[PDB]
Amino acid sequence: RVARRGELLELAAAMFAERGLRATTVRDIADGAGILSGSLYHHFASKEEMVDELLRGFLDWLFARYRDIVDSTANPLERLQGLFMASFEAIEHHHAQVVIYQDEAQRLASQPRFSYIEDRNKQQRKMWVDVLNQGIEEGYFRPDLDVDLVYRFIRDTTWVSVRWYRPGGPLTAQQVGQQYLAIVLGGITKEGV
Amino acid sequence: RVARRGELLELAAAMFAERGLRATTVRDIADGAGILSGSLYHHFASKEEMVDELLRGFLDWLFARYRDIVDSTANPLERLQGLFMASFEAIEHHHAQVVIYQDEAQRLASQPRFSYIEDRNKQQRKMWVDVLNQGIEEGYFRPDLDVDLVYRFIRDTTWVSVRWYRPGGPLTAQQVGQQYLAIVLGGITKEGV
Repeated sequence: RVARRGELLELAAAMFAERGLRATTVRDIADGAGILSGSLYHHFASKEEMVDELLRGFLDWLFARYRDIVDSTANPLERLQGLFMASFEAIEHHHAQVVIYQDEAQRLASQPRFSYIEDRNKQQRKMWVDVLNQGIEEGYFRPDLDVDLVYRFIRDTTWVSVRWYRPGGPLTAQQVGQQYLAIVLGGITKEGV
Repeated sequence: RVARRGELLELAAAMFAERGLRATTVRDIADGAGILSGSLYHHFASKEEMVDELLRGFLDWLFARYRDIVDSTANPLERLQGLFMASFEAIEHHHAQVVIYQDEAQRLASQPRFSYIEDRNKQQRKMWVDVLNQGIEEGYFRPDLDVDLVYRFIRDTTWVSVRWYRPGGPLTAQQVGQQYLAIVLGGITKEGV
């Protein structure tokens, strides 16, 4: 789930995601785990340190996926398809971490503890802009796309569904991602329209 | 700008949008306008009442636009194009209200004062689902689209750009919306790909 310490991190993540980081105290977490605060402090020095481990594990997992996808695909279309679907994998299997990132990363990024957030932000943009540029150059994508805008569109659409997606529901995040991807690639209009 | 009272509402909206509703006091607003709190209370009974007037004026303006668009377009493709662009008109010219809605509407909606929020939420969904259904039936849109999912995609993409769009920048919201719309309609892949 989180991309004894691991069990505690899982519980803390769920609580952070549901209630918000700042609204969650160490006492809250310790009580949730049915343990004393002193015992929780045998695993983590602070709630800030907990979020740090959560976001690091999440981003390390995600950018490892990106790497594997980039390495294993044969052209920019295959690559973009794989990279696009990775966010929905994250939504399905690392939901708490995704929600925590969405809700807290921008605020946290100004603290030295979380300097890696902007590092990864830069790395992800370069990744997307590179695949878009290569896809336009080789003729997989429309030639007059505004690459920065399409990057924005993709960044928006790969993660925006976490705001409404329900984990226990009928549609899986994968199915949502496949349909979202279909629109990104081919739009909603019929050929000839 | 806001879709003497009007000037004060403008100032309050900007402050609400920038700092958040709950973080903004009446004293803050009155000080911003260079007036006593008692004088501000000659226009509004509470900050809750201010937000109510802001969100009502905004939704009334927006759904009037929707109405005009529905009435003046000849087919579901034209209709969807017009309706889609209306959010970017809102982002450009009613930015504070859009941000306030995005950041506060879900929380406020449970209060009786704001019961119209869910009413409009239902009305907007029905609008989108109706144009999508009619477009599929008449052959403007792909036949096997999951209408509820495409509604979600459109709702997500029509408003998500307000999270990063900069009002003073080079691209206008209209240009962002036109490119977003182009992808929604025809995707990023070249014909044949």
